[PDB]
Amino acid sequence: FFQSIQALMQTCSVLDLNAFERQNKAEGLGMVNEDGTVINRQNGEKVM
Amino acid sequence: MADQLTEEQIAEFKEAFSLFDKDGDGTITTKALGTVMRSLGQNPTEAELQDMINEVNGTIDFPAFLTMMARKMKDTDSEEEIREAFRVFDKDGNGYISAAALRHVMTNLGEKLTDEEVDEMIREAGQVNYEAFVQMMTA
Repeated sequence: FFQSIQALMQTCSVLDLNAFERQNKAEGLGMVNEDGTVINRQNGEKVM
Repeated sequence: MADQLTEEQIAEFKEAFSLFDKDGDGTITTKALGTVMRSLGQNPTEAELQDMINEVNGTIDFPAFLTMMARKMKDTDSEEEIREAFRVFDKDGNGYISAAALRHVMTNLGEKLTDEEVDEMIREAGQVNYEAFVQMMTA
């Protein structure tokens, strides 16, 4: 139980500058190029 | 995308491919594909046919023919988009949308464009001509 809780709480990620920059650059494109909408609901935030 | 063409166009292309590939194996020869395209009205030149074949045994399957035709469909869609961008200003009839008209059109587009983005687009390029707007959209 203690080992599982340690693994679970160590698995949790932390803030990453690269991930934040990737999220910003992805959000730079409002929608798809043609005949598509980039809702990005599933993606949400690339960090946290 | 391979589904750029309309449902009727896709059905017509599938029927033409089936007629050309009467053997039922799906593979259609280059001459048969060209004959089917000519029968459907999309008669391309020899150089154009060679370029389409290169972009896409000596036979091309029906999905391969659809993929090859998708390039022409995308080109037609791009031409239509360019025409729409050119005629956006001509829709009002003046042919030269003013700054207020350009801002209203940008707001109506709603492509995640803010005031700063609209100002940057206007500066990149005071009435905005239809040709100038088309050139700015093309970038």
